[PDB]
Amino acid sequence: SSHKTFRIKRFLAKKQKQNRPIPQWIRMKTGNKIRYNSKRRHWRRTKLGL
Amino acid sequence: APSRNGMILKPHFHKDWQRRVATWFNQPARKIRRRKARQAKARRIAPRPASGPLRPVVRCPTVRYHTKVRAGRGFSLEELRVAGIHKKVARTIGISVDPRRRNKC
Amino acid sequence: TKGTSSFGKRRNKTHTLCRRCGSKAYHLQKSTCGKCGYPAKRKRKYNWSAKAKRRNTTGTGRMRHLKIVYRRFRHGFREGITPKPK
Amino acid sequence: MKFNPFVTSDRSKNRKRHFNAPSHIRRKIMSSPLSKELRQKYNVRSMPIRKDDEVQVVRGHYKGQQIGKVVQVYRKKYVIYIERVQREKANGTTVHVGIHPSKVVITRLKLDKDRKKILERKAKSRQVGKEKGK
Amino acid sequence: AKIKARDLRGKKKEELLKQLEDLKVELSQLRVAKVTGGAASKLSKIRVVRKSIARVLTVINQTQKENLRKFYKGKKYKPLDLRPKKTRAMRRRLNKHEENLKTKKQQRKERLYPLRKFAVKA
Amino acid sequence: FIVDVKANKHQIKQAVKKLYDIDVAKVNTLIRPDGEKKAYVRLAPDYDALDVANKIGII
RNA sequence: CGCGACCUCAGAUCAGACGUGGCGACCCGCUGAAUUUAAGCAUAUUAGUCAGCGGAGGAGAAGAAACUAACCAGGAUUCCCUCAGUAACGGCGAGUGAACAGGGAAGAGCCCAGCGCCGAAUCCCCGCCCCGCGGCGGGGCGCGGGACAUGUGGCGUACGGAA
RNA sequence: UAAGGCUAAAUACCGGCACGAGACCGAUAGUCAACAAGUACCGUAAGGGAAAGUUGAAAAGAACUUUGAAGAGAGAGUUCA
RNA sequence: UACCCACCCGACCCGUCUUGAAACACGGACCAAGGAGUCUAACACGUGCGCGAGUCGGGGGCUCGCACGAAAGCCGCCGUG
RNA sequence: GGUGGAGCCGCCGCAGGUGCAGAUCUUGGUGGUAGUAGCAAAUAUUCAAACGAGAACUUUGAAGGCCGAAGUGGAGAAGGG
RNA sequence: CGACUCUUAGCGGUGGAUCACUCGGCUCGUGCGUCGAUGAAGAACGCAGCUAGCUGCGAGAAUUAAUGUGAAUUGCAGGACACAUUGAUCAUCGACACUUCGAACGCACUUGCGGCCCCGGGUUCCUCCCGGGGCUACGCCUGUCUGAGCGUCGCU
Ligand SMILES: [Mg+2]
Ligand SMILES: [Mg+2]
Ligand SMILES: [Mg+2]
Ligand SMILES: [Mg+2]
Ligand SMILES: [Mg+2]
Ligand SMILES: [Mg+2]
Ligand SMILES: [Mg+2]
Ligand SMILES: [Mg+2]
Ligand SMILES: [Mg+2]
Ligand SMILES: [Mg+2]
Ligand SMILES: [Mg+2]
Ligand SMILES: [Mg+2]
Ligand SMILES: [Mg+2]
Ligand SMILES: [Mg+2]
Ligand SMILES: [Mg+2]
Ligand SMILES: [Mg+2]
Ligand SMILES: [Mg+2]
Ligand SMILES: [Mg+2]
Ligand SMILES: [Mg+2]
Ligand SMILES: [Mg+2]
Ligand SMILES: [Mg+2]
Ligand SMILES: [Mg+2]
Ligand SMILES: [Mg+2]
Ligand SMILES: [Mg+2]
Ligand SMILES: [Mg+2]
Ligand SMILES: [Mg+2]
Ligand SMILES: [Mg+2]
Ligand SMILES: [Mg+2]
Ligand SMILES: [Mg+2]
Ligand SMILES: [Mg+2]
Ligand SMILES: [Mg+2]
Ligand SMILES: [Mg+2]
Ligand SMILES: [Mg+2]
Ligand SMILES: [Mg+2]
Ligand SMILES: [Mg+2]
Ligand SMILES: [Zn+2]
Repeated sequence: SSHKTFRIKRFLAKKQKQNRPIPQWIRMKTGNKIRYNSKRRHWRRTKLGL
Repeated sequence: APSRNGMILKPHFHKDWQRRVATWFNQPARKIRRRKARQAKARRIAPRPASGPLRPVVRCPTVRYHTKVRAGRGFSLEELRVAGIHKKVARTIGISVDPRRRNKC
Repeated sequence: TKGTSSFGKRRNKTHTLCRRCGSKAYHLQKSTCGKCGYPAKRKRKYNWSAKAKRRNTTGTGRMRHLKIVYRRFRHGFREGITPKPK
Repeated sequence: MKFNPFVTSDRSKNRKRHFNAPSHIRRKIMSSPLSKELRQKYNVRSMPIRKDDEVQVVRGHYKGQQIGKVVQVYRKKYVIYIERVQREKANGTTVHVGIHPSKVVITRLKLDKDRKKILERKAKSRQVGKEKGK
Repeated sequence: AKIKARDLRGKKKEELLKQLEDLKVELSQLRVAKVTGGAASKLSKIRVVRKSIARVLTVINQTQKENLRKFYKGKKYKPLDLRPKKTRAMRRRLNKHEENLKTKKQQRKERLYPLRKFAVKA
Repeated sequence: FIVDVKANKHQIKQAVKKLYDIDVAKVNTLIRPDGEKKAYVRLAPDYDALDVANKIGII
């Protein structure tokens, strides 16, 4: 928006750190069922919850 | 659509019965909840009639139950100042006291 | 032109983030939430969509106080005492 | 037959009491018998296995008679590693192979202040019941 | 070298505040080492110190509130932090004096007509 | 500096002054995306930043 | 044109307390349809039900007769079997539809006001000490307050009671 | 004997804590949910709302040689497979 | 008998509603898994079994923490009904 | 016979959510159509070099061109994040 | 024997049926019957050496002390520890702690403005200014204080 509130900026701060992939050693822990993040977002498709 | 000589059959299921159906699978477990209480109360008041205080002899009201005799609610007051038992004391010696019985005979 | 042409002049927003719900439900013109009902003192639950009711009731959050109230009771609700030292 | 209600005996319930079992419990479960020699001296049938006990493998492909010393305890993998119990990987880099304590016999306990009060109170309990039935 | 709660329990209030401020300093430069490469040895101490600070700060609050609830021990009016916190229902329950209190008409009756012990059919 | 999001410019100045035995001309804050508050701290002309940087271990 | 009682009534960030909200299976007040049935339908029915709203508790409500009965009479309430799909209701049609007695589970009974008697015999909050303090209380001492005579406490309440 | 008041016990519990069981279902079944499920995702919003369990016993998960830009192969090896 | 092929004779595509369907009537690309007369109550008649002018069965009760039991057994309760 | 790697059926009785071709049935899968319709709105590309395993499509140079300052140019709002 | 087509079989794909498992449901019992202005339910934002999600937690933040327990934790590091030590870890949990919203409480929801007290710097209360701590919501009870009334009077 470039004219943001503070609550709005925090919301984007959290959604922008959830985006990264899974650390590759996680795939090594004992009881795993996780391969790819599957909870990623891409600003062109699935716009934010706004 | 009736067919050929049945009854008339007004059955009461029009309202909504499925919701308020009370099943009785407690039935055998309730037999046991009461049994412990019945026992736990007898062991709590150890020397005492487990059945409870003494109730009086009494006749059943309507003409169809004329000839039977019951255990009444409590011994009446008029009864008590004949045997010489104070009304407040009898409550403490296992004598049911009913302050509500008109003696006619 | 009621579609694909009017779906274009849609810049401004009716709802935003409610400070009590957390949902994108707060009506800006009306200044009430509309999922809990914000300036109203009581939450807008309903006996009237049970599926929406079980989406946010006790247990669906953290219970970060209630979850230890069940713990204390289980043991006796005592306080101001410490187990015997070594 | 089990009698005590307040115990489960439910195929899936104490399979669940296993692979969700905390590390504090998993000590008792990862217990292994003692050799006939110790089983005579202490009057203790079995013991939780420890990090540096000596051990003989009894079942499995390479059950044998050589006495190795335990190296670690994968309480998460719920299985122990032993001394020369090991295979060669593809790159020659050797790995240990897990062995279940139930399939292994202890030959020389690693004694301690903690372990000794365990061996006493295990033995004292074993002869208390034999004195109770007597 | 763990700063156990053994040694601190019996120490001076102002003294802990130095050791606390001492760790508070060390934690700040370990956060610096985390940025500038550092070492795997250092990057573990940041978890030790984080915990060892709470090891100290715990003793401060403990000794303080164990002292503060020695002051008001005896006085009728003491603050909301030290009054027993059971349950809003539970603190408004009757007093343990105000349900065993008996009306005087009730006690006079409880004297003349108490419940006997008695068995029968003998 | 990265600095706790609740900090004033006066607060930041009195702490940088308290730790590194330094003195501050003016403080410029921002808030990075990701929400951590950066704070460019301008040191007085008599004070050198290429030196106090070595004390705090950065370079 | 003042000062003083009391009666009304205000203001306090005054001393001390307390109420709101959540849950909502069960529970208690109120509100309250229409699909549906009647082969149409408006009465009826669905149904005092769904939704709405309020309020609780570990259970709630009810409860010590302005009762039942017509008997040689029973004796608070609640629940179960029964009464019985019966007495009655109803475009007497569709359909609706209790109770009493009897058996059993359980079983417990009690307070006021008033009328009177008693020197207000009473209660609250302060201040000092004695004990007790993680369900704040008991014991004593104070011309320390105040409530109360427009009415507090003891006996007493219809089974009779007081003298 | 109304116009005032109190009361345990049997009685009810598709919420909650903690358990026990079954002539029940067995991954299109059983709760929407055996898994990061009231999650992903749709809708401005009220709301709607999924799919998706199984290597082996042990990763011992294919070193090495070789062809290819690489994906993929050919030998080799691991394995009871 | 079943695989392929050959020949002579026969032979229209099933489901359905329908007086009449190969129909210029409708459903049907194909294959997997899922998928439809159920339970409760109330009558009625038929049938089997126990007892028989009687016969129960419920609710209660007496016997357990059930392992099998929330079973089985027993009760002027058995007749209050 | 084969592959498959952990459980299974016969008889006497009991209990069912018990037998599919079909419901423009539900879910999943896959064909024929078919290597087909198509990748045709705003005139336009070409040469050489570089990089590279690989160049009609990148990059640099050169040439031809269009947008033609009511722009395909230079900056903002809301919206996006 | 040309190709195409069809049927069948051998193998190979495509697809995931069947089968065998099951830390999950459903149903029925049993015991208990446990929220909140000392700030709940719920929501937001943070917190791991390498950590996105679930989970666990709250600037003391993948836990704190304490008590049992008694040698691990583990994907890799990395480590303290002396495993003759509260002693690694787990369980319990009764000591302590509880970011921001939220009945939410100084007024407002921008995250903005204030007031009143205190304590640091500033001042030498000199007022700002800067930093830090405690209050400041509505309703209502009992008491307390200050009052108002050509209300009833009394004394004057
Ligand atoms: Mg878009
Ligand atoms: Mg009885
Ligand atoms: Mg009295
Ligand atoms: Mg309420
Ligand atoms: Mg009709
Ligand atoms: Mg009709
Ligand atoms: Mg009609
Ligand atoms: Mg009508
Ligand atoms: Mg009605
Ligand atoms: Mg309702
Ligand atoms: Mg009540
Ligand atoms: Mg009542
Ligand atoms: Mg009655
Ligand atoms: Mg009849
Ligand atoms: Mg009716
Ligand atoms: Mg009086
Ligand atoms: Mg009454
Ligand atoms: Mg599946
Ligand atoms: Mg399957
Ligand atoms: Mg499913
Ligand atoms: Mg599979
Ligand atoms: Mg499968
Ligand atoms: Mg095989
Ligand atoms: Mg025709
Ligand atoms: Mg024709
Ligand atoms: Mg048709
Ligand atoms: Mg297998
Ligand atoms: Mg079945
Ligand atoms: Mg089938
Ligand atoms: Mg032109
Ligand atoms: Mg630009
Ligand atoms: Mg073939
Ligand atoms: Mg095949
Ligand atoms: Mg599938
Ligand atoms: Mg006046
Ligand atoms: Zn809201």
